Amino acid sequence: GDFEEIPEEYL
Amino acid sequence: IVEGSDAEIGMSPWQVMLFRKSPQELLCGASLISDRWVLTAAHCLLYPPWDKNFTENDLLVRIGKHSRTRYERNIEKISMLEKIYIHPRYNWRENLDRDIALMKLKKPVAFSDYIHPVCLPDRETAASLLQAGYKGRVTGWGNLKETGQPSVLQVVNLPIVERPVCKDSTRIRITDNMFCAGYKPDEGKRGDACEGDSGGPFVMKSPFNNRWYQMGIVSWGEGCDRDGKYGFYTHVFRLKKWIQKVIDQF
Amino acid sequence: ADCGLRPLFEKKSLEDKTERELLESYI
Ligand SMILES: COc1cc(C(=O)N2CC[C@@H](O)[C@H](C)C2)cc2oc(NCc3cccc(Cl)c3)nc12
Ligand SMILES: *[C@@H]1O[C@H](CO)[C@@H](O)[C@H](O)[C@H]1NC(C)=O
Repeated sequence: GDFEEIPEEYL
Repeated sequence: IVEGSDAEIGMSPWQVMLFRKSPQELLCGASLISDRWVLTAAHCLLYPPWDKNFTENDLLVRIGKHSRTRYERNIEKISMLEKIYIHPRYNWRENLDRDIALMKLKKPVAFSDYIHPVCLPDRETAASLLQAGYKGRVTGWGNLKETGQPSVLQVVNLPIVERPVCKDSTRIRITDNMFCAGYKPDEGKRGDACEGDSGGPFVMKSPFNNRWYQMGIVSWGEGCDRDGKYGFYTHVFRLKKWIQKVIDQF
Repeated sequence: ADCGLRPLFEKKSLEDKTERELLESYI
């Protein structure tokens, strides 16, 4: 988790 | 970016982060040239020597960002790739000649205070601005030094360097499709791109019409910010026949 | 038609802190 989680709609 | 400083808010509204989905990490920089087209370095997407060969579904484009790691709700916008287009004479084998690629987004991105395209040069802007001593500006979220990482987007202004001096800095063969930039040792200022900045823009502000033009793409250097070495940039204007060609056809 | 004009800078006639360094190198 170095990067904050993107909203799941983008994955 | 080594020896740069924090960007101001909205300073580089064309900056794009190329973001790997899995593992979630920074792949490179890039730039927004219209509401559907993003420009980057070929070797951000394709580079066999390091087993890099990214497909559209591997990546996302993050636009409007300032913070490196945070999800900037209701600032940034994240876009999926429709299609990647790599210059057909991109020379990954030898020297990164023609290190340029385009990405078409699936949907147009809405422009905003934080998101706005950069201009591409025409032949006259190039001839006016791409002169030894004239400075451009390089932005990215790459490393702060060769051998750590920024909280926010970094910026450095660097002079374009005479072609013989670029050549004499390296054993690599330098083509007319590249220019280098950076301070010399006796100039006693510093700064460079570094790992994770590749793909990102070298911009200049035209004093004739007060707009910013992407003259370069961050390509490669031998280490980061070493004395006697310089950063090498893709010459955007020399490859604009290809850019126009791709954008007109697709 | 709007390329390279920043909403927070050129669009409102504000300069960023180092763009003058660029201008000063242009000649
Ligand atoms: C394959 O991609 C890269 C390769 C090499 C490399 O070791 N080279 C030696 C062999 C030669 O064939 C290559 C043309 C260059 C260095 C790279 O540096 C970067 N990006 C980082 C960055 C840092 C300093 C300045 C700027 Cl402009 C860019 N991407 C690099
Ligand atoms: C890169 O991947 C594409 C699609 O998977 C393939 O057609 C292309 O030849 C590959 N090049 C490599 C692995 O060098």
